[PDB]
Amino acid sequence: SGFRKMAFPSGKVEGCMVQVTCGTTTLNGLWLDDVVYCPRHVICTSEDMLNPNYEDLLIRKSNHNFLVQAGNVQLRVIGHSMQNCVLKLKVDTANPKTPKYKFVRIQPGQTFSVLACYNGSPSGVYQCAMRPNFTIKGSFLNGSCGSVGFNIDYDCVSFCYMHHMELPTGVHAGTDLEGNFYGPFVDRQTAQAAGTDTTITVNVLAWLYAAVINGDRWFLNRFTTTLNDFNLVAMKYNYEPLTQDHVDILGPLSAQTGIAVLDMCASLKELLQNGMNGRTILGSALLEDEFTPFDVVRQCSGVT
Amino acid sequence: SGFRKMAFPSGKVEGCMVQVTCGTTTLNGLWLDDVVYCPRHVICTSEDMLNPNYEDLLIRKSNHNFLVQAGNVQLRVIGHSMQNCVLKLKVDTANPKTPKYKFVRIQPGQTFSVLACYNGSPSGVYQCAMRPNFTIKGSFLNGSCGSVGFNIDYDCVSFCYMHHMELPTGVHAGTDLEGNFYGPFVDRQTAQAAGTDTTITVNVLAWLYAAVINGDRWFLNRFTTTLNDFNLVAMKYNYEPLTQDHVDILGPLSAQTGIAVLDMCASLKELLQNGMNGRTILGSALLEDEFTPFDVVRQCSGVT
Ligand SMILES: *CC(=O)N[C@@H](C)c1cc(F)cc(Cl)c1
Ligand SMILES: *CC(=O)N[C@@H](C)c1cc(F)cc(Cl)c1
Repeated sequence: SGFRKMAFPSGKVEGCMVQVTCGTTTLNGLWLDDVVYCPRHVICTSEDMLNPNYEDLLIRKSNHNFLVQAGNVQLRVIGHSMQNCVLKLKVDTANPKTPKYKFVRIQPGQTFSVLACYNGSPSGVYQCAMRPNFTIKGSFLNGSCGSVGFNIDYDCVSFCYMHHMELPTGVHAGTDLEGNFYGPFVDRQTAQAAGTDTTITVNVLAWLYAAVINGDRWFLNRFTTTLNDFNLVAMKYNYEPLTQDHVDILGPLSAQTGIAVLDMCASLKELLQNGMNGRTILGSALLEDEFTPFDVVRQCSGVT
Repeated sequence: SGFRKMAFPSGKVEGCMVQVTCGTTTLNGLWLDDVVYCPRHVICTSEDMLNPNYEDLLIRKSNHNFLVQAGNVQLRVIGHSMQNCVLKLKVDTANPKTPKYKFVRIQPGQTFSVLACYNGSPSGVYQCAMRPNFTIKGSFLNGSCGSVGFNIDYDCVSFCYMHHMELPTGVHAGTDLEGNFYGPFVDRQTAQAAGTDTTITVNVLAWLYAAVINGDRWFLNRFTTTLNDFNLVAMKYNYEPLTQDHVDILGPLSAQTGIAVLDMCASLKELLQNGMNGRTILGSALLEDEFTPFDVVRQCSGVT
């Protein structure tokens, strides 16, 4: 037992990290098969970032201007193209460590692991969720651009995020591996503000089920509620509305614990209205929302 | 910017995980060079665990009774020995993926990453601290025995923990890689209780410095204190006493932020006495103590 914010083992992704340099700008790239993916702003100077015309800046770049280094060895770039906000650099060598992979575009509320990298070298791994305002709260310093987010289904890595930028409020924005930003963000040094960062209700419920499985049961109340009644309280507290799709996904946790989904909603409603009163749940003094129902099942069952 | 509970990239350790089976008992082993390390209770039945005599149970075991599987291939065991609470199985093949490594015995308050494994296969990675009562609060299910804790200094893995057991209160106990338990725990199914789980004061201070670096400054107060005065409050709140050695280690964070260590102690004293008043620091409603001063420096500087 015990419940931790756990990331996927990062080895399969570490084997894909490379350094990409264009002129004086260096960031990370993801090398899968014979293609290196990286943020297109690798072609920009600090001045270019204020109002970049990427197609125009790219005209001044040839294959030899992109320096790709894997470990301490240079890869030969034989092609390059821009797809949305990412560049795809075709190299002459397939990555021998390419895992089985997919590119997926996730929904808000979904979680993933980030392998933060600098100069193509991994520094650490942590667990994130795509916030309902399409930002992530990561840990990214200058040069972390190009670090990726992913999930693993046994031996298949599903890449869902590539880091591009930090908003003036310190939250993060990036794209899927097709180069499309999550949310309305653009890769430009212009002030962009995030919308309301609401709480991912289905994830808090999943985490309350993890708490019961792990022996933290004090918050269990004697009430039940309905979706409509719960959602009136969710709205007041800036929680995401709960739908029958979320109730369906919590079914296995409801089955394992014998606690009906709506009863757990009623316990959450009381926690929102009464607060924690200085108590903790799974060592947290706030309601955690960065575990999906699948994450809780996975961690409580021991999937490898 | 942003500050996350970050684990070391786990690839170097994933390449060392194997499955060890003795009779009907299966757990994880760590394969480094031509030796596989695993908890000695791999030789026990459930009945043996109530009062095991390990030297006696080991007399009934030969090299061929230990089945070691790396991926889906069997390793040949050519020797075996018991060192404290671990078995060392000499195999005929050196692990080709053996990273540069050391075995270290950590002090309470020190943090490390755990690669939780089942059947020799990695399930996830998370960050722990050795608690002041020599337990860790991990996430370990049946079969996680043998999973290891480690730190990385660039390309050298320092293994500090091997998981052995869960106390009846759901906290975890294990050994260093020489088989010596942290704390007073024994590898027997007998009720063993943990001592006071005090808060690692030097780590909370480090995390308050991380909060200031990352823009969370509301808790900064207009006071200072002395070590003796602070420690009177630390004692009352079950925090570890702060020594000049801890002040010395916080020096670089004090230098980077311009906040004297004793002034940060005074801000922590006010947080202990006043509480958070419903506010958060780095997204937490409690004072986090599982980041050392070195972890904060590393994460805020981008070490790979
Ligand atoms: C990774 C990162 O933060 N890159 C910087 C240079 C940046 C700034 C900016 F205004 C927009 C983008 Cl996409 C990237
Ligand atoms: C990894 C684990 O929990 N192993 C179990 C079988 C166990 C039980 C016990 F009472 C003592 C030890 Cl060391 C291990």
